[PDB]
Amino acid sequence: PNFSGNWKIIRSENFEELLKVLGVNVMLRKIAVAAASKPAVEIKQEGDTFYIKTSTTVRTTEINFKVGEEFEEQTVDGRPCKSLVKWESENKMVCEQKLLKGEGPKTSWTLELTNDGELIETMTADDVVCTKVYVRE
Ligand SMILES: *C/C=C(C)/C=C/C=C1/N(C)c2ccccc2C1(C)C
Repeated sequence: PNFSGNWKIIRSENFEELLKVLGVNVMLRKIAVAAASKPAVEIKQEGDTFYIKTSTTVRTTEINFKVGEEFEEQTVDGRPCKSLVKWESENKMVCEQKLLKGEGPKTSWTLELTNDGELIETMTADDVVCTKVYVRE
């Protein structure tokens, strides 16, 4: 699959609830789910090597990884973690995360490219799943 593109969000389900069950305070949740925080996602894929930039009005997040090689990022609540992405199937990657410091809920994410070119993202903490869907600009 080729995940490359500039992706715009078209569906978001259970995001604030994920943050809430994770202990994020209401002032921060409000900011995090406001229109000003609507994420635009740029992906550059070169085979198994990925660059993913997520942009909001106030923040840029950039990750660089190759499938099967450990890399650093932050969990959805901003805690540094060691991440590892594997292909679950031809069109879907899954990332396992390990906190660099301390214990905490089991967090993960996935990205899947559909036949008609939609991008499905999931983010999980224990038994709570958030789903976002994007289309290319
Ligand atoms: C993951 C989702 C985030 C960070 C924010 C999304 C915010 C919104 N808002 C405020 C909104 C309003 C109408 C329709 C869609 C949305 C969206 C989910 C993008």
